[PDB]
Amino acid sequence: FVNQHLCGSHLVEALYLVCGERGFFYTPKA
Amino acid sequence: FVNQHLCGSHLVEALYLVCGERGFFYTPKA
Amino acid sequence: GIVEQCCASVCSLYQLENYCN
Amino acid sequence: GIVEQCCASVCSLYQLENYCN
Repeated sequence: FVNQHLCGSHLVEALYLVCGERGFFYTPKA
Repeated sequence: FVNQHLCGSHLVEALYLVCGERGFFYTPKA
Repeated sequence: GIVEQCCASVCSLYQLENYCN
Repeated sequence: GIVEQCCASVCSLYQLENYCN
């Protein structure tokens, strides 16, 4: 599911599912 | 919408909407 | 952490904004 | 950044995992 254009909430969703219990950082403007 | 129990994707969604262009860090196990 | 403060107990805008960059 | 690499252009698992803690 990750090899596409992921924008807005859909990108945040992908990070949440891929990173799981590790969590993630979402920094859009850098 | 933020003054409730926010779990899993719903908490990530809340951070995305509140933080906007600033982005956020999601660290569940610390 | 955010799960204890916003999932296990009731979240607040103060808590969420602590996690914006 | 992640928006240029995963929104504006096609994302990859390598890119996404760069942003996990």
